[PDB]
Amino acid sequence: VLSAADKGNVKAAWGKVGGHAAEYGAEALERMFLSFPTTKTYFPHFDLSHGSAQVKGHGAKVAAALTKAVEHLDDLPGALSELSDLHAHKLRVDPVNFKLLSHSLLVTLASHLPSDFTPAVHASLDKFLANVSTVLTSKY
Amino acid sequence: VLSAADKGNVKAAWGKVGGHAAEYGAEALERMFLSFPTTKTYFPHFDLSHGSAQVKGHGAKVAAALTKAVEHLDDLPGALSELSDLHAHKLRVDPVNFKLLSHSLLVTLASHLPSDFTPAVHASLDKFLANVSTVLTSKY
Amino acid sequence: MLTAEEKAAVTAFWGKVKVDEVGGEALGRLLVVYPWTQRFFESFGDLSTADAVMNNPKVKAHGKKVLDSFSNGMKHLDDLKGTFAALSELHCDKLHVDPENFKLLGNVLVVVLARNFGKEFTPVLQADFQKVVAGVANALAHRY
Amino acid sequence: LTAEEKAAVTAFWGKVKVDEVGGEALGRLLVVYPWTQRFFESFGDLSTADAVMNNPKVKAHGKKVLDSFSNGMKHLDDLKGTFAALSELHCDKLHVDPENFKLLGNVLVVVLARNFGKEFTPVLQADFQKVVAGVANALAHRY
Ligand code: HEM
Ligand code: HEM
Ligand code: HEM
Ligand code: HEM
Repeated sequence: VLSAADKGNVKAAWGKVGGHAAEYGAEALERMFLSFPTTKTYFPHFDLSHGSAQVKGHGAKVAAALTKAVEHLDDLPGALSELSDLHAHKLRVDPVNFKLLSHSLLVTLASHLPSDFTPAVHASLDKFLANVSTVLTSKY
Repeated sequence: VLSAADKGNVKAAWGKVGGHAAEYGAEALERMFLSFPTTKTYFPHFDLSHGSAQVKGHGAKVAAALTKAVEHLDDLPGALSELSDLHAHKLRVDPVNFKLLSHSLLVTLASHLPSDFTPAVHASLDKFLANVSTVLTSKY
Repeated sequence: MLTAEEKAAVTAFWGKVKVDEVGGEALGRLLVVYPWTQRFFESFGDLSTADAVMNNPKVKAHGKKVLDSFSNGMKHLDDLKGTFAALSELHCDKLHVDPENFKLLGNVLVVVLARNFGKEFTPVLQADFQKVVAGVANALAHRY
Repeated sequence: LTAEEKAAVTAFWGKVKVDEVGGEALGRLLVVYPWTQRFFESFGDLSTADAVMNNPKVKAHGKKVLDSFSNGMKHLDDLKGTFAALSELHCDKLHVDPENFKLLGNVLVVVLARNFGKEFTPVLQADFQKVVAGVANALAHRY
């Protein structure tokens, strides 16, 4: 349900992210775990300390899913179907946590793309991440 | 999106409401205004006393919109397009308030349909009202 | 805080009504309507369907204890913070429950009271109970 | 916050431009969460993103908001007392839903990130998340 303008802004911003997506995913996870420690309890088998290969690896996976979403904005439900089942049915992730990760991702993107992260682009990226979150919680 | 089972539950529940829809709309508004007094600030032009003509009339309008939604569950965005522009662009209703009205509607329906308001029906009606709310806030 | 007139109204209503199945119904409906909440109740066994949830003996037993806690709150409306301090620690530090869920359960409880008690659960009385459940949720969230 | 954490946030805050960051935060609130514009009818043209961000009343109001945050930063052990007057204004007079206090705090954090980049570390950001949660809770108290 992203507008044409929002889709344009998301594609352009994610293009600017380019090859740094995995790095930014890892940083977003780190920021989420430090700012919102309750989120750590979804990852009891992880070392969540700074520089952990598990945080690095998971951040890469999250970023890859976001890249897939950016390439399929017209059909996020289909593209993210497997991930929706995992997060909602298997893991039972509380919807509030999607807002925490989304905020963490916006902080990360603003930090690294200060010239690109205009108010309009911020608004578009916020809607994008909310849309992705809605799909991943769609079983609810 | 509502599942086929959810749509079944919503249509059957609204059938049981039948001729009482306008009455229940007015009661839900009253419950919203009393329980959540901040919502009253959207209606400074109303007499908000119990049984006021404006609350009765507005309750009937809300009920009519919900009836239209129940008859168009496959395309709520189209059916409620005018209402979305009104609530998001003109009235700038804070999204929190949709949860307050939705709760007020569930309280009203549970009160009047105690034998019919099963846990499964409650879940379906909750999703329905959330979906209507999402459409009316879709500009956000 | 409730006014004197409001406190009297909630006290009189709570006195007359049979509530020994209300807590079980409220918890069951929480688990059905908001399925992520099932994450916290893995040890309760079968929650795989609505009928399984609502007929689960551990759900019913736990719901009764939860409403007992609410009833204790109703007797200490002047100090909900003190009443729920220990439970706040448990729910935050040990159980990892996001406080948004306290508001959800309170609202489910109100829906359950409406379902069970008909015309006597008036808009005015319900508004009084909304103050109570908001008070309880705020007290449970305080340690977060 | 611990004393050592308070010292860390105080040193970082020293660097923040009081004339700019508040305006940017309020502007972004109005753009990203457009229902918040309901409360600022008197501020004139908020009809586009560029209008919002270039509106002198938004910039002026944002400076006052950041001044309030700066005042909060000097009274971290008693945010409730510090924000009592503003709580009355926002809750009793303006009827702002308290969820929006959290939103503005989070927008401020995004603005600090945009303006300070790598210096706004995950550790420092976590400290500021505690501060803005504290401010939001203090503003909401009168509910
Ligand atoms: C934009 C939102 C999100 C995206 C795109 C996303 C993406 C992913 C991906 C791609 C995987 C790996 C799938 C696989 O290997 O099969 C995954 C797993 C996981 N996600 Fe998310 N996720 C999101 C939000 C969240 C949130 C909010 C939480 C919890 C706070 C969370 C917790 C998990 C957990 C616990 C796993 C499994 C990790 C493991 O044990 O290996 N996710 N996520
Ligand atoms: C399920 C959610 C809702 C539905 C179905 C709904 C429906 C309606 C309808 C049908 C109208 C009249 C439109 C017209 O005359 O052309 C309306 C107007 C309005 N609604 Fe809603 N509404 C909803 C939620 C809300 C909420 C949450 C608020 C505020 C708390 C709100 C505030 C208003 C206001 C202020 C008006 C204008 C009243 C007037 O012109 O006198 N609505 N709504
Ligand atoms: C007003 C809201 C709530 C009250 C008054 C409340 C009260 C309680 C009480 C009294 C107990 C201990 C019962 C005993 O003696 O064994 C308890 C345990 C628990 N509560 Fe809550 N609670 C509330 C909300 C919630 C919510 C929203 C969740 C999760 C979504 C939750 C999850 C739990 C869990 C997991 C336990 C431990 C169950 C076990 O023994 O395995 N609570 N709660
Ligand atoms: C951390 C959050 C916030 C802080 C610290 C804050 C601070 C302030 C301050 C310092 C004033 C000036 C009051 C005076 O001069 O007497 C003010 C006014 C105001 N604030 Fe906020 N505020 C916050 C959040 C919000 C939010 C979220 C909204 C609306 C969505 C809002 C709407 C207003 C309005 C409408 C005024 C009056 C503007 C006027 O007409 O002059 N505030 N706020």
